[PDB]
Amino acid sequence: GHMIKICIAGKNNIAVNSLQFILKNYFEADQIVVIPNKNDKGIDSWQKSLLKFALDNNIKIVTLDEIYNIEQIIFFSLEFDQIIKIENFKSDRLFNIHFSALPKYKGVFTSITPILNNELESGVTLHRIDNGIDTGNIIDQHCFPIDINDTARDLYFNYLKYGESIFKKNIQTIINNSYKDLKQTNINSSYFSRKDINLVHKINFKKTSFEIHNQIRAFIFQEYQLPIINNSKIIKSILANEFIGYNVFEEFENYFIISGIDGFKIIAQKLNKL
Amino acid sequence: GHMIKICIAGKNNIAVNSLQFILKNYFEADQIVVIPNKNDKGIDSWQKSLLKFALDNNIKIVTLDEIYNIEQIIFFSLEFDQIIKIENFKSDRLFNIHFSALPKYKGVFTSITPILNNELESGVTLHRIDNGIDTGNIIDQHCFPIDINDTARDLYFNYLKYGESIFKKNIQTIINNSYKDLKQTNINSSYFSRKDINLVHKINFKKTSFEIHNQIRAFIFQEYQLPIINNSKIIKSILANEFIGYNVFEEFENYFIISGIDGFKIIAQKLNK
Ligand SMILES: Cc1cn([C@H]2C[C@H](O)[C@@H](COP(=O)(O)OP(=O)(O)O[C@H]3O[C@H](C)[C@H](O)[C@H](NC=O)[C@H]3O)O2)c(=O)[nH]c1=O
Ligand SMILES: Cc1cn([C@H]2C[C@H](O)[C@@H](COP(=O)(O)OP(=O)(O)O[C@H]3O[C@H](C)[C@H](O)[C@H](NC=O)[C@H]3O)O2)c(=O)[nH]c1=O
Ligand SMILES: Nc1nc(=O)c2c([nH]1)NC[C@@H](CNc1ccc(C(=O)N[C@@H](CCC(=O)O)C(=O)O)cc1)N2C=O
Ligand SMILES: Nc1nc(=O)c2c([nH]1)NC[C@@H](CNc1ccc(C(=O)N[C@@H](CCC(=O)O)C(=O)O)cc1)N2C=O
Ligand SMILES: [Cl-]
Repeated sequence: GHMIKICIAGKNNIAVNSLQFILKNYFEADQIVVIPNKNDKGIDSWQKSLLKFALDNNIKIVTLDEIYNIEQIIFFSLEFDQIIKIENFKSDRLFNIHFSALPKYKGVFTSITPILNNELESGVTLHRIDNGIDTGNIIDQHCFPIDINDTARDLYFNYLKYGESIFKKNIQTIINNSYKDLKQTNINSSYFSRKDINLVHKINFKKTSFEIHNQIRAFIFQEYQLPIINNSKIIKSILANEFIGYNVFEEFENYFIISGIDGFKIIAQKLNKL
Repeated sequence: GHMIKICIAGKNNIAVNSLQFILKNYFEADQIVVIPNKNDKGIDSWQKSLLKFALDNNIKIVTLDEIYNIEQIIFFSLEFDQIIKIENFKSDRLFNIHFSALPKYKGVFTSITPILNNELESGVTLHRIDNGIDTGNIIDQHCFPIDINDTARDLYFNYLKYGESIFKKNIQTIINNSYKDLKQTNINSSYFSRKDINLVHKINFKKTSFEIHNQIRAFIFQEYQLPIINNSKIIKSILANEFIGYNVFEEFENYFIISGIDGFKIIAQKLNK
């Protein structure tokens, strides 16, 4: 049966680089379809455009409706924006790479939520798609550090890097259908929705230096927003082990020096610094 | 030097039982003074009164002002309610047992905050008192599990048990001034104040079963409050690994059946009243 073997649905460098990899190594253009996200305008910007790549390489753009009845298609979500209902699909080869160490941080804004909840590590997880949000059985996972001064943007670029890597690592077993999976546990499972995160974050300074630093850097992702302290945008936060006294807060031309209830030095750099 | 060797400041069975231990094993009444918390009624309630125990055993009740100038006094806070300033004291022998696994969960409501933040363990920590809140150097720590269906009350009674034990384990080295300590790390340090916690918790059901369960059980401490769902108080939450479908919520006479976005079964048992 069908001409079409695989759909890449989603966006950004992970979708494009994964598509490029399958086109290189596994499938021809006329065996592939893509479903870009709704906001993809076909322009390479701070991320590559999946729509652009498809148009440039002669790969058909489709809707979900067009692929539901396609027997045995591999459906791969790589930052895809639409919740699927699995019973729509004839095929049960439905996979996602989620940007967290599941079962933690299901849902959205995963470059923000682990930092804001004081994690020292995150991960990428390849899993089956079921009808819930990031709830399906885990196939592989790679965990990696959130370095102490990483911003949400830095973490997102690590997700793209390690996510592309885990795709390449696992795709052969998906294609031959010999992969193994395990149910997610109930314990440690967590979830955040768009509503749970106010993107204009008001910092609670009656917190430890680690928590104040995490509140700042979790919102540093300049293409979307920067945290504002005393009507200044912040581009970087640096947390030191140096004790400087409790509850320090001082504004300078290029930065703030801050400490919380445990007195460790934070330098919050203003965007205006040359 | 001074007749007075030690001050026990605080409340509840950890303070009473630790005081009893030192009276039995180390110091006579005249060597000990006590500073109860402001709210000590001088009667036993669901915990024993430190004030009553001191009075019954001929131990003087004092204020901070009366102990500042006592050379070499051991000041030991066991659930004490007043922030001290270390430069007030001649002595540098100032100690506390904090009900968390420091550096995590500095501050208050520590039977609530670890559960609410999805922890699987907590601890008790013996540390030196410095001028910040639970920030001084760590002398000893004992960590222990938060079992999956434990409530804030169950957690508190574990703090009392393990806190009393860590007192007994370390007190001789404290009296002999032979203990070792280590500064707290900056990383992992967290802190909650009274304003951070609304004790009338409104549950967010757009969460995992583990999160909805933790929101419920974090506020189960019947001496103070129980969480309310549709005008029923909840006395126990039970989380299973049985999948029952996503986003279940059904009310029955004696319990609710609930699941969150990942579909695992919670039974939230109503208080029998
Ligand atoms: C939209 C937006 C994003 N960001 C940051 C944080 C967020 O983690 C990162 C990527 O944003 P995004 O592409 O909208 O993805 P999220 O991390 O919210 O991931 C969710 O949406 C994407 C499109 C997928 O549907 C993804 N699917 C699940 O596996 C879902 O978790 O940019 C902001 O800082 N501010 C913003 O306003
Ligand atoms: C007052 C109150 C308490 N509780 C619970 C949670 C709290 O962790 C537990 C014990 O309450 P608490 O005796 O006021 O102590 P906290 O855990 O707030 O500890 C703080 O206060 C005590 C008096 C000490 O100052 C303690 N000092 C530091 O080591 C501080 O952390 O009862 C309620 O559920 N509801 C309430 O209304
Ligand atoms: N069934 C299914 N499960 C998945 O885990 C999944 C898919 N489909 N499709 C691709 C991607 C979709 N990821 C998402 C995640 C969240 C929202 C979302 O709209 N969240 C809303 C709440 C939605 C709701 O409550 O119904 C929000 O405001 O956060 C959309 C797509 N994904 C990958 O595996
Ligand atoms: N200097 C000092 N450090 C301590 O760690 C300490 C003491 N004193 N004294 C005994 C106990 C006192 N613990 C506490 C903890 C918090 C509050 C309190 O009122 N917290 C307020 C915030 C106060 C503030 O911001 O200054 C709140 O609303 O949460 C009081 C006593 N304690 C044990 O080692
Ligand atoms: Cl110290």
